[PDB]
Amino acid sequence: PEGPEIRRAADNLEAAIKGKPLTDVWFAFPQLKTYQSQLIGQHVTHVETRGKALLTHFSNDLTLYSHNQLYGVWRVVDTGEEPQTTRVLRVKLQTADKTILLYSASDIEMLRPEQLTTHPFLQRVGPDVLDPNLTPEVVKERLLSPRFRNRQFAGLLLDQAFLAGLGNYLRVEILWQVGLTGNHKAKDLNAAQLDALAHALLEIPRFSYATRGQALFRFKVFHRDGEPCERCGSIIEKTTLSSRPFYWCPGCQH
DNA sequence: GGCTTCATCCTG
DNA sequence: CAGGAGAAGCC
Ligand SMILES: [Zn+2]
Repeated sequence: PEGPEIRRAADNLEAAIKGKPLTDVWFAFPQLKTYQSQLIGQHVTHVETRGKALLTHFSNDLTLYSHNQLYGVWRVVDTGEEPQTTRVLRVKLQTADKTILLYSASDIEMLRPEQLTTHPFLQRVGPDVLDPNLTPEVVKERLLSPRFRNRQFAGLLLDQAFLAGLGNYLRVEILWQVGLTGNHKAKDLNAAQLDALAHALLEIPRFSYATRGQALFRFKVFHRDGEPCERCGSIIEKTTLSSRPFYWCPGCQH
């Protein structure tokens, strides 16, 4: 679950409980139990995302921070229901008709307003690819900036200090769209390629966010090793890059 | 900045 | 059951 999936999840959390008084609040972690009585009768005002960090803002200026890493998942249920699962329940936010449940996540903390800028992840993350105010022109400037122009794309496109919300499938899909492998730096691209990359860094995550739940998003190379590339027909390969799986086409990525 | 450790779930 | 599937820890 990368930035598009976490924003889709947050949209669902809002549809379920934004604005509604909380009738029960439960946390598994001992250090969070103190907030349960404090939040009953308060409500979620908005569910903000910054990449894969999810920020559940409450009406008393507290914010729950949660990050699913590789395994956390939210579920929306009718109040009082809890489908059998063997996942460990970590958070429950309950209203009169809907409840939201966070399973399995281990990075969960309660933030004061000041911490929204000083928390170690929140302080480090870059601009979010799903932020509609972020433009291809600003992304181009960021690629060519002294800070990032000498960074290899293999790790750059996983680094949330560069652009928040990119993960491994988006890395693989964006590099294939622009015909590049991971072993390039922005300083070495021509202007056409830099512009293509800046656009793809925003447009592919936005297209996944808009249509993966639903022209619709599809993987061109992720998990398609052994299949022919739909652009050039070469057989897609699986290898490792940056200590993560990597999918690419040897016929049209260079 | 790139490699190894944490963390939970699911597979082969 | 050991190893695969996002970032926080050690230089
Ligand atoms: Zn190809």
